Amino acid sequence: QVQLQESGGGLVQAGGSLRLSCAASGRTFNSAVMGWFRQAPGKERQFVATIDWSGEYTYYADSVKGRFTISRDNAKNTVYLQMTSLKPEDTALYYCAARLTLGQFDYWGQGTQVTVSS
Amino acid sequence: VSVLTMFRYAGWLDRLYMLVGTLAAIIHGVALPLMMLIFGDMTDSFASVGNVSKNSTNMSEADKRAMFAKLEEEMTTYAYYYTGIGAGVLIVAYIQVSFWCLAAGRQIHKIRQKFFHAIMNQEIGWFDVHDVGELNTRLTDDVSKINEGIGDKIGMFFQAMATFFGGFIIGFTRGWKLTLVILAISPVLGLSAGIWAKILSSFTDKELHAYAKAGAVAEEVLAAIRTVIAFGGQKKELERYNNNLEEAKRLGIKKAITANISMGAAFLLIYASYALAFWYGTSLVISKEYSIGQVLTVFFSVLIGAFSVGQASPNIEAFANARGAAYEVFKIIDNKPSIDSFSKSGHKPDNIQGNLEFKNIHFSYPSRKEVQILKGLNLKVKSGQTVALVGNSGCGKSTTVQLMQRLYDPLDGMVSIDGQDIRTINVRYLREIIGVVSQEPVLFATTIAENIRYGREDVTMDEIEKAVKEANAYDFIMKLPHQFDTLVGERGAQLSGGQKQRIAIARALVRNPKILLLDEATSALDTESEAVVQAALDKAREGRTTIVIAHRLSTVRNADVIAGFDGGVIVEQGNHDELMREKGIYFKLVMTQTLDEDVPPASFWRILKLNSTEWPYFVVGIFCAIINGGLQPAFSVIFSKVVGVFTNGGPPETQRQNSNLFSLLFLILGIISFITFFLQGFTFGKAGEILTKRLRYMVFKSMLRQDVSWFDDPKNTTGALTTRLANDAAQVKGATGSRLAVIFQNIANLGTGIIISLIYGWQLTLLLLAIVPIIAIAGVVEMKMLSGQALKDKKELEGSGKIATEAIENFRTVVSLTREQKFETMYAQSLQIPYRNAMKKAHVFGITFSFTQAMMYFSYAACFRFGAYLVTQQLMTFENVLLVFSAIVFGAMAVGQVSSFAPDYAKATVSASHIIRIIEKTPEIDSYSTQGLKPNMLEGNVQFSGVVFNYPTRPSIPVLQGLSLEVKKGQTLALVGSSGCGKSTVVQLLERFYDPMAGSVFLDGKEIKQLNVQWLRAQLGIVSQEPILFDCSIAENIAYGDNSRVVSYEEIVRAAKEANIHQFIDSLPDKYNTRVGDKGTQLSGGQKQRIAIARALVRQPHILLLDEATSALDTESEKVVQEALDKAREGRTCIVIAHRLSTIQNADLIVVIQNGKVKEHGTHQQLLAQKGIYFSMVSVQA
Repeated sequence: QVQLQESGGGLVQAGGSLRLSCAASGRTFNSAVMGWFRQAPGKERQFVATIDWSGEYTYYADSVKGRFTISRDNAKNTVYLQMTSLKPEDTALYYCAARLTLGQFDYWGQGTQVTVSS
Repeated sequence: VSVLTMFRYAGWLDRLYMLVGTLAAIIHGVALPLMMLIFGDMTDSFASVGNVSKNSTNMSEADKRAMFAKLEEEMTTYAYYYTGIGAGVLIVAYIQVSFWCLAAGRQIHKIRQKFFHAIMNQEIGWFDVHDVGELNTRLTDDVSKINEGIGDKIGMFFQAMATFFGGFIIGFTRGWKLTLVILAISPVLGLSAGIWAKILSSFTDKELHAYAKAGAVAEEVLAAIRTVIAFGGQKKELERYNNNLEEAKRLGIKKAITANISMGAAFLLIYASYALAFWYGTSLVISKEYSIGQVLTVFFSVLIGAFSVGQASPNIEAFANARGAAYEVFKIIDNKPSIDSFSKSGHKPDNIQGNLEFKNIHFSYPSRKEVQILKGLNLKVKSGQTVALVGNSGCGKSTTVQLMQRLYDPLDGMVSIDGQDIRTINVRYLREIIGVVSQEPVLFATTIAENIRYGREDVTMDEIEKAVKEANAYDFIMKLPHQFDTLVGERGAQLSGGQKQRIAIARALVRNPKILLLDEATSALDTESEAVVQAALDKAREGRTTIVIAHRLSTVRNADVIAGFDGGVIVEQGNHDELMREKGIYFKLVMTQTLDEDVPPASFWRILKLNSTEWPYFVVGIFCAIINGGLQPAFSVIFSKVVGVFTNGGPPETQRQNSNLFSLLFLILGIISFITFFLQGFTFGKAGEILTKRLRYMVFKSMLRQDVSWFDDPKNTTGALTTRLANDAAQVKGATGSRLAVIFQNIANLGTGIIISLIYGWQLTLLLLAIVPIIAIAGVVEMKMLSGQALKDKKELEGSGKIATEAIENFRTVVSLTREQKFETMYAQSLQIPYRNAMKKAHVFGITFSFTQAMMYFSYAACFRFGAYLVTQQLMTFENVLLVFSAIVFGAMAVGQVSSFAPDYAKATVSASHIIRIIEKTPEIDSYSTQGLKPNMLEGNVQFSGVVFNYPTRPSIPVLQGLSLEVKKGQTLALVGSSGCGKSTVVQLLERFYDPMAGSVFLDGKEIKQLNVQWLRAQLGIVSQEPILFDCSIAENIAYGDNSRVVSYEEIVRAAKEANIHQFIDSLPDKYNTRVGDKGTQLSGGQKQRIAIARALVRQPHILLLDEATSALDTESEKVVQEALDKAREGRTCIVIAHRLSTIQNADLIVVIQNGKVKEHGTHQQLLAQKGIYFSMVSVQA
């Protein structure tokens, strides 16, 4: 009954700002947060950032922190992460994922591929 | 002590009746020789009468006076005889059977109730150890054995001893000589039977050793079936299996020969000793005048008493095996070692709560050597709060919840409910104060009302209502028909699991515990019902001191205190915010994760038809069985004439007559019987022998010439096939042995017996056959009622056993404990029916055996009654009376032998039914043509287009779907896939092990579908993961004749040279002639594989196939084998599916196959330029 789409996923060179958003529509109210991913072929899947649908704060990865930002719709369920200063390393498929009470990722979405150069 | 007393324990009045019945068994066994003592007394007077009757030739009327006076007096005795013995044996029979039932019933019922109680009373231990099911299986089979152990078998045992010791008492008392003679023949008769046991035991192992070879050949061949098929080495195994059968048959015939020698000599010594007993018994009459022939027959009855000892031995073995198996497990069976749980006493807390306190608890699961899952613990949860536990590696939280119910006494430390230790309070009460909700719910088969009623025994539907209504389970149940009375059918899978768990919650809610334990109740559940049930738990929370463990973190949000473990090791404790503040383990896990056989259909006389078809001639065996058949009654006739003329005849000529009949009894039996018995044994022995050959031949060849999902993908197994080869032929061998045995006793009784019967007064015949068939039918209907009761009993205990196994298989009942006594209550009520049925069969088995013996005296009555009286009246003769006894021993050897060989005919008929349907086969592919093998047929460029396939499990997710490949000649075609099949299957399909469901495959462009099977398998490079090496000369292993190919030394030399196995070949004794040493126990995988490679390149295939050849290997072996493979290929087409991607780097065409669908194809660098499955495969290779 769930699914998460993404908006803004495209191409840009090093030093550009790529603002993205993750739309989450389905049924859940207990702690379903919105979280983003990044993966590269021939390699495992790494995580990005995650705001808690509680009212606390966000969790940035020790790779992307300092650069990336995140947000909310504020009237509805979405997460807008502004991607500031993307290195050619960033180049990966980004797929937003939602919380599970269990706390192990059981929710997934469409994703989007992002290509970075110089 | 523990051996006997406990076996017989309790039964206060039972032990008493046990003794009354025993006593009656004694006087029963005592009665039989007394009946035969009477036989001498009636013989005595009748003999004295006969002596004067022939001594006359002067006076007639005097014989009409005194002889008839004596005969009338004897008739007067007769009347008090059959009656006097009959009423006695009737009553004491019903009593001794009452032993079989009335005592065993109460004993077994007591055993069952105590056993059934103690099992549930062992608690934890069954989870700690043993079989938990196989145990309760065998145990109930042992208690089943007890009924055989404590039954009338004992009564029969004492009866037997009464006939033995009581028989010999009379024997010794009435003379000590004849005793000595029979005692002298005792070791002798025991000596011949000693030859039997030595011969049987020795010849069995030889045949077993012989068939072991045939079995070993059948063992590996059927395992190597895909290999022998691919190489077409069938006809050689055919020949060898015929040679081994030839030897097993020669040991079979020698076994039969020696066997017949033994049984023959044994009977020689028996009849010889019997004759010697008579020769000296008579010698004590004619000149001596001691015995009148009473004891002469009675000592034969002493022989019948020894046979009673032979009937005694099984009863002891029935008792002992019941004793030994039971008393040894009885120590486990009874009492209550317990001492960690029990049911009773202890302290009853009225404080109805207690702040839970965990203090320094060190524990280890009873896996013994397994490390402590929980090392140390400190947790203190204030009353009314809800503490949440978490972990990663698993369990360690579950241990603490398990300890809280006192299911396991901690190794060190203590767990304190309230202020007191948990080990002081009564366990039952503790269980009543502790509610538990497990992640996986279970519902017993009963109404939802009853499953709740299992929570608390005394309850009303109003409380049920409030329970489910507060548990919000009152919606779907109302909508559901039958409402609360709705049964949960077929165990617990009926309705939604969330609803199931919700009901379990209502059950724990009725319990109104002051402690609530939730283990992952929300875990493993759909999201919607999760939220519903969660809401139910929440309304079940906040009201009861509780401890909750789950991996669902949303419900942990509102928890008052959280405690981290991750493996059971305690680290952090406190509120959520404080924890996130610490950014520790809690924050880390939250945020990081964000064999049986034999189908029914029968033979129906096709048996002897196919047998005779395969049995070319044997009329001398059966005719010899006929002359031996008619040979048997002559003994019964001669002896009848011996005592006959001895009874009626005068003092003159007694010597000549008795001597002549003695010698005739000698030559007619001892000389002739040994001859005819050994003659037939030599005939039907070799008959069954060659049948054993031809049958297994025509079977195994029918097996090898057909594959087609009987081999490629059978639901059967190798063992079942070898089993078929053993049992089928052995059974039909017994079928024919029974054929000749039956025709033999057939003429032996019916044929000669009718002739003897014809010379009676014709009334005597009718009266006699007014007995034998009647008592026969009475014994048959006895057997029928017997099995009918055994079966209905089996049904009752079946049901009770089912609900019992239901209980013991579900250990979760111990968490409630409410059902501990309740279950044994229901079991009590269940066992009550067979109890009354046990009482029912007391009357039933009692009357049957009684009546059986009621016909016994009644038989002897009418025999001698009518033998006297009316026959005494006019023309009383010495004959026709002993001829009755002859007809009797014929009815005895009739019933005895026929009933003995009856089940032999059954299993054989069934076994024959199997062997017949298998040999019909469906020959399919053998040779034929389909092509003329034109001189222009080679290349080796193999096509695959749109090929789908499934191995014969139809909806098995066919591994090949929409598959197409191509490979040029003289080059290597690489193959790689995820795991499992489609790798190997392509190779299998190339073997044409199974023709695909759709699509086609080509080799030269010709259709494989339409190609001949043999020549297709004539060129193949097949190499398996673990090549199976036949036991044989390694030289003969290396060269498997493809068709006409002789073993060629220079060729296999070239083979070793290429395979690099020539290292071992150069040196070591016998070189190439070296045997594999008992199934290749001398070689490692690399060596065997080298040999397999040599088998491949010997044939010089234009097509090679490698299935994970290097999969199992190491170090230099991998390189030398890879080198061999590489030099083997490149001269011809090859297909390599090997999982070594390090060695795949040299390939002409590499193909990435995705589950039936070819995904990517091309050279290494090209695919490397590409990206997908392949690059991941190399990346994961590292």
